[PDB]
Amino acid sequence: RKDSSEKKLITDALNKNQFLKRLDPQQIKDMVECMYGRNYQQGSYIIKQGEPGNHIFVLAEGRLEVFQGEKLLSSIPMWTTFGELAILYNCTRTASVKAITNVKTWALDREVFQNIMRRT
Ligand SMILES: Nc1nc2c(ncn2[C@@H]2O[C@@H]3COP(=O)(O)O[C@H]3[C@H]2O)c(=O)[nH]1
Ligand code: NA
Repeated sequence: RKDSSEKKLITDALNKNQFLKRLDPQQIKDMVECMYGRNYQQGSYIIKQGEPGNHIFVLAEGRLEVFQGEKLLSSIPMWTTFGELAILYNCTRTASVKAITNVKTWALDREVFQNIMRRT
C-alpha cells in the first residue's frame, strides 16, 4: 500500500540515517521501491539481540522500544530506520526491539539491500 506520499515518508526516513544519507539518490529510491509492509502485534519482537540481521526496517506507526536483556534503552522515533547495524557491520543484532503497541513497518530484505549496495 505504497503511494507517492508514503514513498516520500520512507525516503525521508532513510535519509535521516547517517549511513544511508551518503548513498546515491537512486539507491535510496531502490530501497523504497523494494520495501514491503510488515506489521507486528503488541508484545512481539521485531528484532532479537544476538541473532543475525535479515532486514532493514522503517518504523511507520506504533511504539517500538529497544532492550538489552531487561534494560530498556530507548523508544524508536516515528519514521526512523532501524536494524541497519547488524546488516551494515555484519555483527549480530546489538539489541532487541519490541512492539509496545501494535506496529507497522516497511521492511527491506538483506539480500536486496546488498544487491542495491553493490551498485555503489
Ligand atoms: N543498540 C542500540 N540499538 C538501537 C538503539 N536505538 C535504536 N536501536 C536500533 O535497534 C536495532 C537492533 O538491531 P541492530 O542492532 O541491527 O540495529 C539496532 C538499531 O538500529 C539503542 O539505543 N541501542
Ligand atoms: Na546485554
